[PDB]
Amino acid sequence: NTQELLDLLVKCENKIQTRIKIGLNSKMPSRFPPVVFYTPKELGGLGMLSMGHVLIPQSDLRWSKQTDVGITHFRSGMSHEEDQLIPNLYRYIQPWESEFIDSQRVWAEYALKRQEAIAQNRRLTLEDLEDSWDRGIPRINTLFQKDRHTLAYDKGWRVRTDFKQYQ
Amino acid sequence: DTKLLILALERLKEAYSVKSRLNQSQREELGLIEQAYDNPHEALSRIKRHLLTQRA
Amino acid sequence: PPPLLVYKWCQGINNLQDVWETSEGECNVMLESRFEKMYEKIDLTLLNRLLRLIVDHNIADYMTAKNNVVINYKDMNHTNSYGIIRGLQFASFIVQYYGLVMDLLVLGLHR
Amino acid sequence: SGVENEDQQEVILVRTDQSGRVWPVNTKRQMVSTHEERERVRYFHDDDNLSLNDLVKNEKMGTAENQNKLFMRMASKFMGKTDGDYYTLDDMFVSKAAERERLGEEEENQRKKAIAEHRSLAAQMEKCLYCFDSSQFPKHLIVAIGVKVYLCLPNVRSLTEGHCLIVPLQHHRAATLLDEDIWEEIQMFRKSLVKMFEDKGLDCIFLETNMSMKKQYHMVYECIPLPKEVGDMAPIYFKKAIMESDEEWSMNKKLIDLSSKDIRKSVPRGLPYFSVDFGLHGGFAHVIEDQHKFPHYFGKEIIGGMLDIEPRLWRKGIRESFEDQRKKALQFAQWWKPYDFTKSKNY
Amino acid sequence: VKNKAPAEVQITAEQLLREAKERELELLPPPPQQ
Amino acid sequence: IKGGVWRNTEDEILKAAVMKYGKNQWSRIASLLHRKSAKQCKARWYEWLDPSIKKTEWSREEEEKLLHLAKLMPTQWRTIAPIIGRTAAQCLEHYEFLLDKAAQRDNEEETTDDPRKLKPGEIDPNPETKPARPDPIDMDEDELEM
Ligand SMILES: [Mg+2]
Ligand SMILES: [Zn+2]
Repeated sequence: NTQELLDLLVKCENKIQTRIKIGLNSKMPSRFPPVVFYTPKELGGLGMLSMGHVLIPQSDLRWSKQTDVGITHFRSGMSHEEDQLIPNLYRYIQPWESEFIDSQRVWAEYALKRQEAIAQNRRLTLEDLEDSWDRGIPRINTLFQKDRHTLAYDKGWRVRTDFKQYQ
Repeated sequence: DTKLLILALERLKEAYSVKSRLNQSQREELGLIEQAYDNPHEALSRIKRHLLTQRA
Repeated sequence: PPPLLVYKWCQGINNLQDVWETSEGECNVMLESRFEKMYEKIDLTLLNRLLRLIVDHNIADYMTAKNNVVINYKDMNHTNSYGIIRGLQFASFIVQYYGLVMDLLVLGLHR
Repeated sequence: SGVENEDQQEVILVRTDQSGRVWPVNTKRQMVSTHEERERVRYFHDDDNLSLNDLVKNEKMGTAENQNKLFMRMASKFMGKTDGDYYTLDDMFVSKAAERERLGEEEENQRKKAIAEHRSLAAQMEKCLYCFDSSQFPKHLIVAIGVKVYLCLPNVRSLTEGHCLIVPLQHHRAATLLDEDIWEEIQMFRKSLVKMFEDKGLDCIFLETNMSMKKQYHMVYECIPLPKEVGDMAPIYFKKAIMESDEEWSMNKKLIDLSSKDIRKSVPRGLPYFSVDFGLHGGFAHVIEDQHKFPHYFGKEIIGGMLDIEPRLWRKGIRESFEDQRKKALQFAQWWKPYDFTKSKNY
Repeated sequence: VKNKAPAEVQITAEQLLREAKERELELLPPPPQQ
Repeated sequence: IKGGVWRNTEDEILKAAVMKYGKNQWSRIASLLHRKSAKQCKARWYEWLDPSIKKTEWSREEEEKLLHLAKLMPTQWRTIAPIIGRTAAQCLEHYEFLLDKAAQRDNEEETTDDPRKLKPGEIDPNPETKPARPDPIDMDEDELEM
């Protein structure tokens, strides 16, 4: 809802990309391939997250393989489109109103689930868990912290983590 | 009180977790944390003794 | 969390009785400010008095005498005789309780 | 090969690489001439000694560094300054091809590496709890003996009731470094301990923590029995806590599943791998980078939190009575009488 | 056999200064009679 | 793995190192004394070796001013200490001593209610305020090398 913050995000993202490029010195001229930044870090990339409108050129979408027959040219996404534009992160982050509506729901649903799982006499399983794993006000996977019993004595920790800046 | 000691030492050791270059005072701090983990009742006696006596 | 705090504050404004009605002449005022030098101006003797209201007198004396230290930076040394050190582990508690006292000053005991 | 009479004995000088292979070790700079008539014809001082078969040999025997040995030398002092352009670190690396000091390469390799490795290994062996003929070696915590592996019990208060260990005879430092004959016998102890704790109504969690593979720690394969109402909640705890372990924005995609891939063909020979297996079904594995954001225990902490045990158990242990309290071996040996597979002399 | 015992001499700083001046670690010898 | 009791050898080396390096280079002084750090050297100097620290017996007007200020600024010995002209550790020690000499006279006689509340199996939190161990006749290799 803020346009100035989106423009600042684009400018800052270009700044750190230009810093990497000057680390390769690379030059002022463009067409530095953005696959080196935005590849996940498991395929060798930097793992870089985007919050801007960056598009990849169509000349990056060529690949090939040498089989027994010879060489085969495979191509990604060719019909007529230019819709290859770096998935950005707002689509993949749940808003707060959605979170607050969803969280009461998932905590009541988990309460029903472990209430019927204790009367049907079986311990809770990874699947029924994995239905509601990343949802809640304190996030249902925090029931399964290494130590929930010694964190029940941890009171007033928010003001503590705000005042750690003076320490 | 042992739960509170574990929580206190976790909050103190969260500070020197990111870095790896530590001088003498940091080393002393982590050594006191490890002694407080390894013998909690001596550390609790010491904490309560400082709370009763020390004012400077 | 603070965004949950903002959301709760918004719906708390919404759930006041006839909050948006301006027919007979009514105004809604929102005030946002700070306690400007709240840390800087805590008297340590008065702080000792208020902490002896709250905790054991040994604990209150410890917390008061801990704020009276010598501050060092390279060539410079002085004594914190007046304010509080924000960098103490328990300074969170001193700040929230002295803030409670001044919430009592602003609101009054009845409200 | 090399001898190096270590205070009376004879030790065959050998070097280990990253992958745990053990190779036999055979036994002022002058700026050589890295040109010809106006044309550059070699880079290092020995680009005409090496043949193709010699390159194949030195590529197989050669450890996986080859940058480090040059970067150590050109990182040191009294060595000018890269002035941006015209003299980068590239042509600085071209200029540091000297004429090593009459087999000084083999001297530094043999002396540094062989002696250092031997010295470290000897120290570890001397103070190893395992490797029978050592200094500490409680020797009454032994319950089993096999062809090549044996059961032991931990030297400390032993976190749970039937806490036991599956230890090989020799230092081997990993399960991926094991040969198949040792591994198939560790799997027999594993399949016997599961059947012992299943009829007793318990459950099994087999831990294997393997830290940095250059300090030569002995392999030990944990076995921690906890009750079945807690062991059905056990993959949830380890699944939550592996992904909230190591350095965030990691490379290797934390929490390798081991449901049917059983770390021998999941984690490459050479790199650390914490692993946990639940009973007879394989559980998870976590390739360890960043050896400071990952504790050397990590598994007894998760088990010790789900059993609500104090932290003095898993880190540093609590010692016991040196013969008296350590006769839980007597209690464990009457548990492991029906399920012993290492003998037949029971007439 | 080492014996912890309260002493009699009790070395002071001016003794350290006297012994440091007599080390003569900057006093070069005079050049030889040539 | 630093600190402990201050011995006399360390204090005399501390004085000579003050005479060479001054009161603003405590990390040059603490490289001259092993098992002591820069903060410990500075603390020891300002609390027991600075020749302004009145180590004599407390007078009557000093302890009158002490009781006045200690009733007047509760547990503020770093603020009281430059006013009455003694070190804050000395000031606190003598205040607790004067309180013990009246709380004893009000109720008790010698003993009776809680024999020991002192500190065993522990490291003293401020050894810089304590006098120096004299030097043991057979000095070890550490002290002679130092
Ligand atoms: Mg220069
Ligand atoms: Zn061994």
